Amino acid sequence: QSWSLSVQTLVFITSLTFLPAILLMMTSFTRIIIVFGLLRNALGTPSAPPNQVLLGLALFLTFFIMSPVIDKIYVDAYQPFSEQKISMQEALDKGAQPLRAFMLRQTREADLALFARLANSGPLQGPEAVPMRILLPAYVTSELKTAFQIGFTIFIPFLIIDLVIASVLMALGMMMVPPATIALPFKLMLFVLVDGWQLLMGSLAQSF
Amino acid sequence: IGFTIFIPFLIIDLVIASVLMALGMMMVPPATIALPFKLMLFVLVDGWQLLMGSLAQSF
Amino acid sequence: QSWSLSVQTLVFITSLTFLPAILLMMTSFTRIIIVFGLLRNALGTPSAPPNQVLLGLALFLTFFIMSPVIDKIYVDAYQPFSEQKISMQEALDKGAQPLRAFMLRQTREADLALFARLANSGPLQGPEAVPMRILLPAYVTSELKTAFQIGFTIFIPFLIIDLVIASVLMALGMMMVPPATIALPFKLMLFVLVDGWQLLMGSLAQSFY
Amino acid sequence: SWSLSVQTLVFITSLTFLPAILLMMTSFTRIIIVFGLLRNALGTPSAPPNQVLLGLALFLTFFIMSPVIDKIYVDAYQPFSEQKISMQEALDKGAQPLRAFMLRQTREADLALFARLANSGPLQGPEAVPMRILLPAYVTSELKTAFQIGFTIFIPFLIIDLVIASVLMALGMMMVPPATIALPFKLMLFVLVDGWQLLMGSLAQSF
Amino acid sequence: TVSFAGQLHAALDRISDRQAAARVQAEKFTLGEPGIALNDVMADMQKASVSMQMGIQVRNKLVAAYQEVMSMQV
Amino acid sequence: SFAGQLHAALDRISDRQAAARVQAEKFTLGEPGIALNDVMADMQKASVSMQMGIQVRNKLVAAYQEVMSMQV
Amino acid sequence: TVSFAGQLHAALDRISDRQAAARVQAEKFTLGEPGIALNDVMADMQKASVSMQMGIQVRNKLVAAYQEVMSMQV
Amino acid sequence: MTPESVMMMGTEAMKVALALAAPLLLVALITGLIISILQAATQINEMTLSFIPKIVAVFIAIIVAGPWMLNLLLDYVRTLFSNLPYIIG
Amino acid sequence: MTPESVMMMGTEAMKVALALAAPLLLVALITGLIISILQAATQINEMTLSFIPKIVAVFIAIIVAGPWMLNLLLDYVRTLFSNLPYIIG
Amino acid sequence: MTPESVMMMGTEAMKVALALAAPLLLVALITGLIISILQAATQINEMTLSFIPKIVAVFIAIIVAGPWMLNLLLDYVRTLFSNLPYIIG
Repeated sequence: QSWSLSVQTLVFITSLTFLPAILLMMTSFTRIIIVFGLLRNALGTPSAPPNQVLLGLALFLTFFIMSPVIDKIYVDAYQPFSEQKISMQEALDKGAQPLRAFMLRQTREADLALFARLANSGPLQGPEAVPMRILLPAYVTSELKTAFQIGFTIFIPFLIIDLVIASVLMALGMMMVPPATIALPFKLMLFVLVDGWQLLMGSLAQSF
Repeated sequence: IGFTIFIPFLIIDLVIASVLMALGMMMVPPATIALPFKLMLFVLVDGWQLLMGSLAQSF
Repeated sequence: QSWSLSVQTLVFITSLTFLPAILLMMTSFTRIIIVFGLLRNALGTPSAPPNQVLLGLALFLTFFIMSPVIDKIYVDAYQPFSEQKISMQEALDKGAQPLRAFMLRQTREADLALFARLANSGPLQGPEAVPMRILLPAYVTSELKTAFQIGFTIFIPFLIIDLVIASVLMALGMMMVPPATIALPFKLMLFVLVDGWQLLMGSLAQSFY
Repeated sequence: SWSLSVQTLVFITSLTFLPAILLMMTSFTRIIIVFGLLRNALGTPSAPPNQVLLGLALFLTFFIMSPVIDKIYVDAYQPFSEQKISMQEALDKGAQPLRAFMLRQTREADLALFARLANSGPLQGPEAVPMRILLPAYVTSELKTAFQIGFTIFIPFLIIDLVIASVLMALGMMMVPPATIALPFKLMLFVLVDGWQLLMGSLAQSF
Repeated sequence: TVSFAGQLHAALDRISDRQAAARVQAEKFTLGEPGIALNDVMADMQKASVSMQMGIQVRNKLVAAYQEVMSMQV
Repeated sequence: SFAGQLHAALDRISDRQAAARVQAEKFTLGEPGIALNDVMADMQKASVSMQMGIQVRNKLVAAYQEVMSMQV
Repeated sequence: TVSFAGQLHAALDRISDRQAAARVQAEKFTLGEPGIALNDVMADMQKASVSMQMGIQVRNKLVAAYQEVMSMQV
Repeated sequence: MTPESVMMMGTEAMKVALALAAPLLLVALITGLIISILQAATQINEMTLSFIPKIVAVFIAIIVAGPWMLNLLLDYVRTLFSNLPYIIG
Repeated sequence: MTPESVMMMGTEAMKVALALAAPLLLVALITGLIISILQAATQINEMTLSFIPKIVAVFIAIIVAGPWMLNLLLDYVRTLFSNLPYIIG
Repeated sequence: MTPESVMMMGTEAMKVALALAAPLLLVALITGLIISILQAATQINEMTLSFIPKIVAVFIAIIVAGPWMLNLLLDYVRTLFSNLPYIIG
């Protein structure tokens, strides 16, 4: 039943091709990236942190968050395969389980029901048997919703600052003074004082 | 489908701009204040799930 | 123990692709360009000097800042490599240490502690034993925070000018006059007379020390 | 003289940095910043297209580099054919006029700062400034010069705007925005005095 | 704590070790060593070539993935 | 510094090419003491060095373009 | 209930069984087991190579198509 | 579609918008008018008097009526998305 | 989350906003009203004279109360980002 | 094809734009002028109470004349696209 070596390396290279899709749709990369983009938009600085810096930060945060899952895959699936204890098929099947559990932990039952009803799947007893083709889109949708929730919540203190400065300027009669120019330095000061970067990364990690 | 998906966000934009300018603060950018409320509307309606349901039921 | 020539060439060419990533996350560049991205906002001209001019100026400033680190790497690690007294693995191990020290001195302790806790690392005896996986993102975080601090401080005199001009315009009954267009030339005056560019670059270079 | 294939490789590689040469080594940054500030002065941020301003700055740069191009042609283009000097002695000889021009247009303070940024103590003479110290100093000097020229351009338009607002206020109007009234007067002043040709003449005189 | 850098270093070391073993065996066979046969030398060289080709292809796929991920607009 | 190291590398590659070309030229005339296998090995080594230089140039140019395309 | 991953798995497994059968037949012929002919051994080896090359080409086409679909600007 | 299958939908949408924005605009106008009349009665010469009453009135109106407007908007958007598959035909 | 949770979050948000603004808005309003009443009583017909004192008053407020409005806001923000992993659901 | 045809194309197009925008702009202008003259008569001056009825009037304008605009613009676009292959050069 064990695949021949040439078939094994063909599978390995073809799977390595799909790496960005796995990173985006199976890990926590998408939510962190969306929150970072929304935060950058929220400070009034559309291009202050370069895209590469934020992408690297999101990659490192994703690696740290997914370290337990990778450790489980190594210990349970990859290590026996590397010692020739188990074949590639059963190794992949065993490695699917920890990632599947992690994705189920961070999905919403309503989206799972939507995709199950849409795919005309029969009744499924418990979370033990849910196909990956059903779980992946539901997990992606749940990640999108959670990222938007976090971004909308983050948008609040800067809105408070903008409103208070606009009101202070308006009550002085300064009718033609735009509030963005005065608000941007104070947005930067607010984000600096609360130790914003490390606090936001810690909050993103804690939510996973 | 797209031009009617656009409708609620235009409603939110117009309402926020009208309230802001009628109150007096006409120098603020309405879109900046409106974006968090657009996200709030999208997440409280379950915009993604309902949008997938509508797209599937369009067939 | 030494790698084969084919493997050495493969590793060298592969690591050549990470040059922008290394420059952004390991050198001074991140703090510089970001500040520029804010300075052009403070002056009231988003156009400002063109983007490429600012990027190249940041690159030259970064090279001048890392000249000591580059020299130490060249002396300690790359020189035995060229003179055949070291392998590629040992060169990679040895040359990173001065750069690790440079990154650590500008790294805030709170961010480093956060990334340790988040990696579940064991008790690190001393700075010297900090893993690079923990030092890199913490350095980037501290770099962003410091750049934002510098930018907010820079935003001050132009705010002073805008407030003074707006108060003068409103005290005369000239309420319908937008003060941004009036205050922009005075911001340019302030940046010219005080020699804003040279002062800012000197301040950045001294800040890294 | 080294290999022809290596010469081709180096030539095509150096062709890539042409925008870098145009921006950092020539004056193109100065004219482009002056044009941007002048456009900001008239109150219309999209009246002449960015393409047209870039091309006008390019033509101005070509003229104002024409003497340096001629010196390059005399010192490098011609003797490379007669083979009295070639490859090394010449590329550097041809770059020497650029060094003279950039020394002329660079302030002493920027050069001093960038020298003390490179620990170059024995830099005593002024014709042996290395390119690494000369280039960013020249760029900073160009930025300062362009900002000064932009402020000088700003002065008359600011005066016109202030005068229009003052007459509006004195005439009894307290709600009319002065920008709408002052824009056509700004244009008629700019055209009537023929601002553009004198501006280019001063820029050419500004070296 | 499994690290990807450690795995990449281990794979590179394995490729280098196989290549070095094949090279050493070929050098010894050229020098007239008795206990080494030509078929083994050629087979070991071919296996080392296959391993290094696999390493090159994995590097290419990894570089493509990295350049795709780092080209985002965040 | 860095430009000096690049210049030294280019000089070494071109010296490789020149030595290989001169050896092949001398062997073409029938000069004694130059063997065909040495000529072919030197030609292949020069080609390998030149390809390495080309690849390094490509990576450096790509890195420069990626750096210069950032949004400040 | 048709899953494309299922069909890909089936085709990959079929290629694997063909390769394994050819390998075992060559193994047995080498050990001198009566009843195995050299011509059939070579024919089955060539059929295994043809099946593997067909799998390679199908994978190449699918990967190319996926990369062209996945790189469009939305 | 049809001009009507579009005009009716736009009319319903802008009816929703008008219902959403009516309380805030109404209280703002009422407060501004009251402060202005009080100012004219005492012949006080000032333009910035009404802004703070405006802001507190709008703030209090938002606090009082937030659940109602939010629920109305959420329900309207939900029915719009549910009816979307039948809008195309 | 439920809409009600969003309303509560916005409630504490605009409560903090009002607490921030009132130390400044109240003093600006008081100064403007006092100057306008004096002007109406003295028939000194000029609006722009009310503008100069207000700034000083506003500035006075800051230098007397800038720390507090700086601190309280932070005590909110540090809470909000710390409640981020518990609002989702 | 002739420049006379082109310039006629621009004129008729932009007169269509004028017809589309004239009711809304004129309604807003009339409402603003009426509110301004009422303010002058009553000696009331706040710059915000003129903004309130303008929105309501302009929004009613779409209720009343909206179908006419939608029918005019569609007819213009339909005729332009139908006559496109006869003004080709």
